[PDB]
Amino acid sequence: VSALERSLRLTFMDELMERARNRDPSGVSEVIYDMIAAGLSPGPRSFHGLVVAHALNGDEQGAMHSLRKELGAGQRPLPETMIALVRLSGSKGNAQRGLELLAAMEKLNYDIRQAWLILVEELVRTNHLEEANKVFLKGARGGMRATDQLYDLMIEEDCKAGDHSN
Amino acid sequence: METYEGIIFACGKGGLHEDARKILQYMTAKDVVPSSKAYTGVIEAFGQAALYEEALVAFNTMHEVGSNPSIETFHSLLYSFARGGLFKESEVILSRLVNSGIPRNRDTFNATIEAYKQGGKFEEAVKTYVDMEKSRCDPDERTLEAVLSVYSCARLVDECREQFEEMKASDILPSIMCYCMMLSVYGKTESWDDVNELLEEMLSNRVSNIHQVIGQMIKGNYDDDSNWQIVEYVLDKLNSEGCGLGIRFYNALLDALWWLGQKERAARVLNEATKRGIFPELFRKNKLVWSVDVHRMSEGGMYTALSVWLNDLSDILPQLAVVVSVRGQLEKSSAARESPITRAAFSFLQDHVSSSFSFTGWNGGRIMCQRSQLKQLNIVALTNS
Amino acid sequence: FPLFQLESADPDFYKIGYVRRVRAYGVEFKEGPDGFGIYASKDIEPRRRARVIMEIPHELMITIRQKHPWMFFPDIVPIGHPIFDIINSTDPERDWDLRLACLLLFSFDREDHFWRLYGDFLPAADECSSLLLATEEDLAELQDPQLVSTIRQQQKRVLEFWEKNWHSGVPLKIKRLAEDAERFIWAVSIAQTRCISMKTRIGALVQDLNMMIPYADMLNHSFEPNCFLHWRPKDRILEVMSNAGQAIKKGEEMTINYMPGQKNNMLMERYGFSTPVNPWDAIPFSGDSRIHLNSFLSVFNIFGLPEEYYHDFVDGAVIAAARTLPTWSDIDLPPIPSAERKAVKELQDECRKMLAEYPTTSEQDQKLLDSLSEARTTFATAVKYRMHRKMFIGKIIKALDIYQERLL
Ligand SMILES: Nc1ncnc2c1ncn2[C@@H]1O[C@H](CSCC[C@H](N)C(=O)O)[C@@H](O)[C@H]1O
Repeated sequence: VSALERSLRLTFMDELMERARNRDPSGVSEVIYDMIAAGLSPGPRSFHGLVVAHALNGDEQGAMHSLRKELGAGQRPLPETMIALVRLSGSKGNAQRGLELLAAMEKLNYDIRQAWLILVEELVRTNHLEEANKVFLKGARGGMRATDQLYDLMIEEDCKAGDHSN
Repeated sequence: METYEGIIFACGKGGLHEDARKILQYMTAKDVVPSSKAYTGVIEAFGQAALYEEALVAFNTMHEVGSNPSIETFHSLLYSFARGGLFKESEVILSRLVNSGIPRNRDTFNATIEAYKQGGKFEEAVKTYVDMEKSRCDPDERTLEAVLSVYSCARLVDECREQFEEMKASDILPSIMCYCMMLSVYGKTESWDDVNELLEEMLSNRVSNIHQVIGQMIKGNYDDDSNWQIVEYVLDKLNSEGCGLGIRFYNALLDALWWLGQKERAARVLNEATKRGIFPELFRKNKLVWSVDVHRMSEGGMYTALSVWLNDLSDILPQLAVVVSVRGQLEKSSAARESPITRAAFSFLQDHVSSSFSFTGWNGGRIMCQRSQLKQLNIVALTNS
Repeated sequence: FPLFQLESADPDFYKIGYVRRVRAYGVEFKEGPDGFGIYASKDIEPRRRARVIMEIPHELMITIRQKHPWMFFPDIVPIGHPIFDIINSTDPERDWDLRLACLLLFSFDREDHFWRLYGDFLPAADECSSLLLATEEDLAELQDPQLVSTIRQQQKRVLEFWEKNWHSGVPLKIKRLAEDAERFIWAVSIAQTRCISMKTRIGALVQDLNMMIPYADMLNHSFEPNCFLHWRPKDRILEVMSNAGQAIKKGEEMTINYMPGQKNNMLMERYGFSTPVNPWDAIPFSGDSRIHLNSFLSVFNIFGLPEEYYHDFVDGAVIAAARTLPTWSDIDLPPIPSAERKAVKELQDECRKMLAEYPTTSEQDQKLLDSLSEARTTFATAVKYRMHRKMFIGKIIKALDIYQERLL
């Protein structure tokens, strides 16, 4: 890794992260193709920026397409990419998609406790108490421990909804 | 179902990757499981625009939804990989076919032929030809056209004219291809007598109109504003069989025009082809990268594109001006360093703009030029013989 | 064919325990220049549950109630003894070590007490690393006015207590407990450096106790320990248990967490030592320049909640840096590299300014330690403390550099 390659990667990564921060996944795709033309191999960081850009403007299909580009490109997705995907699935209420992403995280030797908590909290926030309860119970029966705040939130919401069983 | 497949097939034939992608997302958003034919259509649509990664992603998604690959999907995959010269992907797909047990038809053989031709592996191309004749099946016009192109590229005039006189004996109305790279190969060795003797028969062409128009315009008789309109209508008429045929037609025409001394005519033909839709990856202009892609072009098409790319550079700054000589798995290897595309581009740039366009220390198939070297930089003289 | 092909501790040390139902499994006691330690005499195979390492009976301990009133378990103090009057006058909150020191002296004076024999293996005044035995010269090398002031306050409190309770008119049974002040100072130092606090149930009574446990104070401290203490109430035995499923190699030291979530300064105040991989150390930054917490964690593979950072170069120093570096988080907002480079440059400048504030460096401190031949234990302890702070700052600098490197 020369200083010239480092500077080119720095400029391209900066501009790509910029385009990801202004909710422009198409611009991130232009930057990725610019890296391809320039000979710079797209690492997990640029692709993570692409995934975040797709997920910021509530686009689940594009985010999963970017993850498919991850797996096709041969790069290992970052934990932040999977966290963004599970958060997007929870915001949209896609509990099964979040579970699939958690399984993929587990296959990639990652700690899925934080993602599980984020998914449960998002499902509760979006008012999907049934799927939130199912995901929480799956995690708890799997040996995973939740925070005190999440326990209290689950108990209070379930009892407010009249769901004594959960 | 029928509407989706029809739209996707039309987009794939016309090289409309964006429309096929939009249709795919819209129809997936309605909880509709895609069929194998629609997936094949979008895959071949992506391959027209040299977007190999998108086509591979779609092919990977094909198995995820339960849609198993078909023969048409493999045919599209080999054709897309052969257009770009990605022969490594070609043999990988061939191994996939051999372990899948599906018989190999003429499409696999000729796709391999032009995959090795575009990659510069002439010896492997003729070896695969002799293997194609060894087993079974009859080559069509496409196979002999591909071998004529590979013979013309690898400075083989004698075998070229032998195949020419052998193929025209079948009363097959020889196409624009044969004439085009025959003029190219005759201009390689300054065979002006052969060029004129071919053009004498070429000009009349009582049977077809396309040959007559192109033969008139190559000599310069159709360069006027009113006389270029006939060429424009014939080009528009030819733009109906698909971008798969359009790219080959433009490649042959550009090679013939460049190698017959008609550099300005080749430049104008490339310019009118760009607005048509052929070669969509040719140019990229932005604050970061100013790129020219030539991995899907021939030697003649590369030189015309490089000539007009250098001229546009001098008009004006991007952080980098790059040349995509080789694109694919060959980049991460020294094999692409020796490739005819890479060496030809390097020699052209070296003898035109001196020692300014250097190689990449990280990629084995790109020609590089930093912004600092751009600061110190009409460069190529385009004239008609 | 068979034909063709740190020192061991005093055997009496374990023998006096062994004859009194102390059992050590798979570990042996070793002694070095630093002090005693417990090491695995063989390869401990990781089992399904925690494995029993040592068993210390309750009757061999010196325990006092952590809360008023003061009741000792086992009750060694006779009714009407003046030592109870001395103990009962202490401050309930801050004077816990004085009561344990009084109990230790009383036990040392008892003929049938076990600690009369076990007390011969305690570190002496010249071997204990507690700062209560440090002079003004040693305290001057801490390079921390706060720690020095705290140590002076502790020493003044201990000496005031001894002067108040060990005057001329005390009975002979009390005067012989501590004839002169430094003996009581050493007793307080031993109590501070080896006391273990736990919630133990005896019979039907559940309470918190301050315990001087033999053979369990032998374990050394670690913030990533392989052993933990579990109290067995049915037979009144304290168990030392290795972590479940954690393989331990032959010769690996047995370590327990003396106290979790405590920085190096409090460790130096209480146990008289510090560690360079303290994952709770704090460096006071200005907070104007901040980096991305998520990227910092992902680059170094630090997972879990902020209270349970762990690693899948990376050690407790990197975790401490992540816990102390100025960080910003915006859920899923990525960081643009350009601001990160400037932020880490400013942070590195701050760290280098802090290093320049120190009169010397860390490598020269290590050289001074290697050339040291006539210095007390507290002298080397203070030198090691300041050197460890210097290495923590240097590790912060290197971590910032490599994080900015791997950001692309
Ligand atoms: N990790 C560590 N590194 C250096 N000293 C340590 C240490 N953990 C504990 N100590 C020292 O050991 C004492 C606890 S009693 C532990 C055994 C003691 N070293 C002996 O030989 O008797 C404390 O005073 C502390 O100064």
